[PDB]
Parts: sequence; structure tokens; C-alpha cells
Amino acid sequence: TARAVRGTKDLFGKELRMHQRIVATARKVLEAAGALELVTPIFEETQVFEKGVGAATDIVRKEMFTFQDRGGRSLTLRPEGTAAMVRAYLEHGMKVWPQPVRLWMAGPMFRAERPQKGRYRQFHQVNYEALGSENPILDAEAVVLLYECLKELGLRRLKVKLSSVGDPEDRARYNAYLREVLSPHREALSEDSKERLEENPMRILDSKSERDQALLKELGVRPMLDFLGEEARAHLKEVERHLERLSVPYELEPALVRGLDYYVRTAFEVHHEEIGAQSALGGGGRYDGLSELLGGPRVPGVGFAFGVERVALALEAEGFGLPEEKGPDLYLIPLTEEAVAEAFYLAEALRPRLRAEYALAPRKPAKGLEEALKRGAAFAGFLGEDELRAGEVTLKRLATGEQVRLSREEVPGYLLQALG
Amino acid sequence: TARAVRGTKDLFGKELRMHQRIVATARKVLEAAGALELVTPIFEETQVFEKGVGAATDIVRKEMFTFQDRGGRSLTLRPEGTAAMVRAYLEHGMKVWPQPVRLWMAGPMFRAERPQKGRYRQFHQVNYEALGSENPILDAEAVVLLYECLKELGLRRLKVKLSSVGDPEDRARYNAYLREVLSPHREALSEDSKERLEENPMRILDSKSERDQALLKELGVRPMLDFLGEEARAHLKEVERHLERLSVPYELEPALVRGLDYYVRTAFEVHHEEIGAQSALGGGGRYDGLSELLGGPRVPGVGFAFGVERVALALEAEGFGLPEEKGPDLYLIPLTEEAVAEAFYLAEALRPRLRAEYALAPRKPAKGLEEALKRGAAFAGFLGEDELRAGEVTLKRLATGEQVRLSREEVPGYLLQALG
Ligand SMILES: Nc1ncnc2c1ncn2[C@@H]1O[C@H](COP(=O)([O-])OC(=O)[C@@H]([NH3+])Cc2c[nH]cn2)[C@@H](O)[C@H]1O
Ligand SMILES: Nc1ncnc2c1ncn2[C@@H]1O[C@H](COP(=O)([O-])OC(=O)[C@@H]([NH3+])Cc2c[nH]cn2)[C@@H](O)[C@H]1O
Repeated sequence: TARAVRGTKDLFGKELRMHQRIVATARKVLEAAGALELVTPIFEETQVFEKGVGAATDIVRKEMFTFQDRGGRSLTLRPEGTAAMVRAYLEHGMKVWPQPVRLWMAGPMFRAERPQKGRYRQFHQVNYEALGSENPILDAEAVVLLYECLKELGLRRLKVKLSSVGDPEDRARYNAYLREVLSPHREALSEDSKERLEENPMRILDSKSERDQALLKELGVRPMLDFLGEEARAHLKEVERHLERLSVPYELEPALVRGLDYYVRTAFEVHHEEIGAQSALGGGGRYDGLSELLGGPRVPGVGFAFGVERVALALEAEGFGLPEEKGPDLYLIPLTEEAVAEAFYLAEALRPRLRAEYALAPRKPAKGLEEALKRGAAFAGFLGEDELRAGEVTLKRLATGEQVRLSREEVPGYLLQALG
Repeated sequence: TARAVRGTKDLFGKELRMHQRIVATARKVLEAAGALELVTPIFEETQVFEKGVGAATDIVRKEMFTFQDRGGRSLTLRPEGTAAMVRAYLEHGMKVWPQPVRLWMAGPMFRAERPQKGRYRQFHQVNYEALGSENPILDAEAVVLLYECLKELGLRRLKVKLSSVGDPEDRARYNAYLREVLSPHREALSEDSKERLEENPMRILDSKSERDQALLKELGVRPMLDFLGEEARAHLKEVERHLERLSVPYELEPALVRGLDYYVRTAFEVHHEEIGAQSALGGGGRYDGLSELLGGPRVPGVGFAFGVERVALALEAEGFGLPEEKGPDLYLIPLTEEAVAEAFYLAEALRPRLRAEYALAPRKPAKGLEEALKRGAAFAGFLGEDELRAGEVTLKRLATGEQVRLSREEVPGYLLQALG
């Protein structure tokens, strides 16, 4: 009856392997930069996400799998990693390790939103963090690292997008501006936008429908960029300077609306055309102050996170495939009932250095050979009355048909030199 | 303010690495046996665990982190893997694959129980499964595989415990027996046991408190073993025969009541008497019928699962340690403010083939050298005015103190041949 809940799925075969390759590569580039692996629990006290992600965001307001611990305390299934990483930084007094403290991990994230192509309820993302410094070099580095992770995978058609939100103050002022300009024309907005106009109006910029877009154009709504505080623009230029020097092709966006409210200054996202909607492979930005929201000292930080699934789609789109599932090195086929147990014993002697499988019932040579082929076995091994009594085994390389009769002892050696 | 919820913790450093080693080894032995990796979602429809694990077990009754879908469906945080593996088997129609279908994975499990030493609310376990056959060879194999995973890790002081719970009929008869013997003495049972007496009385055997144990002893409650039917007894002997042949040292336990109700016939556990309470490194058994509980055809199956944390404790107990975390190949130290950015640029040119780190502020040679040593860097690199203008870098192997001045171009080559 039961099925895997909509939005989640079982990972196996090629799909699983691709995920493992993605994380493998990310592990290399990130750790090369001095990043330390740190894995946080699947759930945190609900507050860590409420206060951190911001009580006004969609995530916090209606996309968090939150439940109560038996007795008391409200816990929530981690929807994003940053807040957690900061929580960990505080808890372990990482503030005393040599700065900056770079952390990374790869794991599942849970968002209670209606699934569609690209939007899963349970997805997996690689997360990078650089805590303890305001220096714009880390911001550039963050962007470069994300860019490299996808680059190393073989992806070529990426679109990097940089921008800044200035700061909470600048953010507030832009919002007020949008309200003053849009409110008198409120009646021309899409129902969706009309709501967004109340809390965090910026969203109306990144909304759909022609109604909104045409209006924004005629009204001559000026970019968030024009509202950046000076020091903010200085910092952003530093980042650009570094990116340009490192030859990282990017496009400066008029405004990047990131789904999380803890962002301050730097904001970026890498996209891929070959995905349709949800072209965002990954995203990130600076988030100073978050630590304080969780009740800790001021700890500056930058970082990113990319969806492994999205990246997988991108790779597939660009014609990147994976090679066939390897079969057993040897598949033992019992010709007599007494042989089945003996096949098992032989198999165990070959393991784990050699992958040896066997049938659990006696069968005709042709049939067992059929199954060995059916399992992509390199060698087929026959165990009948003759070999059992002789303490030998009849091996047969399936690719050529070459057959050899040898003692049980030689089998490991023969197979290894013939396949290694 | 916030902390990692009690029962969970952040995995990093040596602790994290040990877990990775444990899973690494398990992956080898299991896949050598022909096991395929299959990862199920963190949560399933609450029913999968209610019906599967059995509505009478502690797990289902009061240890499941269950919550509601953002729109109805009751979901539960996976407390154990078998039921899920079976659910997956059914869903993907694995029944049409060549039998038996062996599956494995490693991941977090969540149990809402009060934590103590060894009992975490979020733990991780390696899970093995063999579906599609009743043949006792798989049961022996299962025990051998679990034994091998721990053996390969270097563990020597293990205690394998084998037993059986019989068939549904035998199971029923033993229950009736327990009721008849215990009911007239019902008043001497722990509140917990009094409930268990109603459905699946066997649990009262594996309960805690002195109240229950002393009573069971004086009442002379006979082991589940004495109630095995003919066929069950036959099957168990087959397993023993195989284990004995493979020289797997085990002890036949009188009553090995397992913590799950889906078990039928074979039941085993491996323990280590150096972890204190909760010595069970791992456990498993046969569970035919479970598939049917989930509304599917009859699918026989055997398997096990061991707690990575417990295994880690065991290894530690046996004096198994982990070596030193590798440091950066090169640590660039800026001597001027203009140098910091240049250090970053140089580092990025060396990455990812070479692990290059750097300081984010100018400092005295001696100080930067100390930091390079602190970080376990192989080579220290100086970037002062001279080298900046000369397009060179001053490298110094922290080991021999050998200092070299060379152009930025030669650096990658020099470092690689001197460390590879
Ligand atoms: N529903 C979904 N289905 C599939 N994939 C998804 C889904 N939602 C998010 N992702 C993936 O996670 C990536 C980053 O998500 P985010 O932009 O919310 O960032 C963050 O989470 C921040 N914590 C990043 C960060 C780290 N430090 C600073 N910022 C997206 O590019 C996307 O590929
Ligand atoms: N609270 C805890 N804290 C830390 N470690 C824990 C905790 N609870 C369980 N474990 C670990 O998981 C192992 C097996 O647990 P289980 O007896 O429920 O089995 C099963 O789950 C079965 N599904 C195994 C199986 C597979 N196929 C058939 N049977 C234990 O021996 C222990 O190492």
C-alpha cells in the first residue's frame, strides 16, 4: 500500500552514484580551500530557524516540518544549513579557533512546500561557510568555490549573478520606497504581489505575470543597487575586483531576492538554462548578525549551498552520463543440492577482496550460465559432483568462453590476475 | 542561546572520520556479497512503521518522532530501516529482479527516547537486507556479514548470540503460555509489562526493572526456544550448520526476544562487554510477512543493522585510534597589506590540485611561521614587498627549514615533486 511520500524518493543506481560524484568533487575543492567537514543534526530547536531565517520568510512561515518532542520543546526538520552552522560555531566556541573558520557538509534538507520539477520536499545540498571575518576576499572566495565545484564537474554553461542588499538599513529603506511608489497604484498589482507589498515588498520585483512587470517598467522603479549604503558599495566593489582578477565571468544583477532574511551585503546565485524554472543551481551571500539573532556575539560570515539534484539535472542536460553497474567477479552455480552450501562457503572465502555471488538452488549449466550473464558476472563458476569431490572448481570467463579447472586455492589468485 | 538538541550532536574531526571509516568498511564487505546501495527518505507515512514494527512495540507506542504533513498525511521520522527497505522493495517491483535482492545503506535513525550512554535520539546505523528467499543460507550469511564488518574494523572481543522466535503458530502458543503463567501474578508486574501482557507478551521478557526479572526467574519461565515447531527448529539447525562450518563463534541464547515484532525465526545480536549498558553493537533476524503487513505479497527476508556510534565506542575501547588530520601543503603569509589579496590569488591558482591556505592579515615572519606550524602546513610561503615586485615567492619547508625563492610559475611544480 504505502509509497515513498510525494517529494521524496529512493536513491539507488546511477542517480545515487551521480550524487556521490557531485559531493566527492565538492569535498575536494572545498577542503583544498581549508574547509573542515562539520555535520549538524537533522533537526534543531524550532527557534534556530525562526529567528535565524527570519520570521517573515516563506520558509519559516509555511514551509517548515516542525513537530513537538514528547513532553515539550518544539523541534524542526532542518530546511537550510547556515543558521545551524552558526549555531554550531557558537556552541563549540569556534570563535577561539584561528579565524576565519571554514565549514562544509552535504546532507538532506526538508522544506514543506508543494513539489514540482526541481522542488522536492526532501533534497540534498552541499553547504560551505566562512565565519569570523568581514574581509570581502572571503566573499569572492565563496563565489569562486561555488563556481569551481560546478566547473570541475564538467559543467560549462553556467550563469553567475552577483549583487548586494547593502544592509538591513538599506533593505528597510528600499522597502519603504517600493511601498510609497507602489501603494498608490496598488490596484494594478497581482493578488500575490498585493500581499507581498505588506511584508518584504522586494518580492514584487521577482514576481511573475505581465501585470506586475509592465507596471514596474512604466513606474520607473529604480534598482536595489541605487539604495546601497556607501561602505556597502565599497565592499561590493572589492568583491568584484577580486572576481574580475580571477577571471570569474559574472553578471551584476539590479537586485537578487534570496529566500532567506539573514543576508547582508553580498548576494549571489549560479544558474543553468537547461532546467527551465528553478534554474538556480546554487546560491549564497554574507549574513553578519545572524549569530546575534541566535543570541551570540557578532560573527561575520559568508557562504553558499547548491542543490545536488539540480546539479545532477544540469550535468544530464549537458550530456554527462555514468557508465553500467558492475557485475560480480564470479557467480557460482551449484549443479547439485550439496553444492549450494559449498558455493556459499567458497564465495565467503573469496570475499571481500573479490565480489563473489552464487545461486541458492541447483540448476542446469546452461541456465546458471544464463543467470551469470544476466548479472554481468565476469567469471562463471561451476560446482558439480566432480569438482566437489576433487576440491576444484570449473571457471569460465563469460566474454570469451575460455574454461579452466583448478583447485579452490588457486581460484583467488587466478581471478585476481585475470581481472586486476 | 540555542544548543544542539539533547540526544544529537555535531559530527566533526576524529569522531566524524571514525564514522566514515566504519561505513567505508561495511560498504566493502557488504557490496562484496553483492549488496546494492539503496537510500530511503528520512521519513515515511506513519503507517509503514506502525504496521511494520508492530503496534505493540515501545518504538511505535512512544518513541516515534511523528508529525503532520503540511496538508494532512501523518509522517514519521524513520526509527529503523527494514520496514522502509521492504516498502521500497514493493514499490519498485524489485520482485522481478533476480532473487535474492540484497540491499544496504548507512544513515541516521531517530528514536524519541530519553538519552543516556549509548542511547541517542539521533544515531546512525549500517543496514543490510536480503529479500526474496526463505533459504537459511541467507540467514547464516547475514550473521557472517555483520560479524565480518566488525571483524575487519579490527575488533576482536565480540560475542555473537543466535536464537529463534519460531513461526507465527509457535509465536502464538508461547504468548498464550506467558499469559497463563503471568496473569495470575499480574499484580507483580511493572506498569509497562502489564500493558505488554495484553498484546505480544514476549516483550515482558526483554523488559527492564528488577520487578519483572526476579519474577520471571522464580516462576521458572521457559525459553521461547522450547516452543519452536519442527520446521522452525529445522531451519535454525541449517543456520547453525553453516555458521559452524564457516567457524563463526556464537552462543545459542535461550530467549533472544528482539525489540521488533516483525521477526520470525532467526534472531541474532553481536555484543561487546566494554560499553557498559547497551552492549549490542548490532542486531537482526528474519522477518517474513512484514511485506504483507505493508499490503504486499509474501516476501521472505533476513538482515541486520549496527550502530556506528556503538561500534566507534567498541573500537575506542579496544585501543583503536585515529592519526593526525593533514595540514595544508602550503600556508601563505602576507608581510604587507597589498600581499594578503595576492596570497589569495596565488592560493586559488594552486587549488584544487594543491591544498593552499593563507592568512587574512599581514604579520611578522616569525608569527606567520608559527601559524603555519600550528596548522601543520608542509610549506610556509612568504609574500613581502620583494617577492611581490619580483613575481616570486619565498617557500620554506617547515620540516628541514629549507628555504627557496622561486617564480610563481615554478611553485606548483616544486611543491608537487617535493610532496608527491
Ligand atoms: N526545494 C528544493 N528542491 C531542490 N533543491 C533545492 C530546493 N530548495 C533549495 N534547493 C537547492 O539549494 C540551493 C540553495 O538554496 P537556498 O538558496 O535556499 O540557500 C540556502 O539554503 C543557504 N543556507 C545557502 C547559504 C549558506 N551560507 C549562506 N547562504 C538552491 O540553489 C537549490 O539548488
Ligand atoms: N537509541 C539508540 N542509540 C544508539 N544506537 C542505537 C539505538 N537504538 C538502536 N541502536 C543501534 O541499532 C542496533 C540495532 O537496533 P534494533 O535492535 O532496533 O534493530 C533494527 O533496527 C532492525 N531493523 C535491524 C534489522 C535489519 N533487518 C532485520 N533487522 C543496536 O544494536 C544499536 O547498535
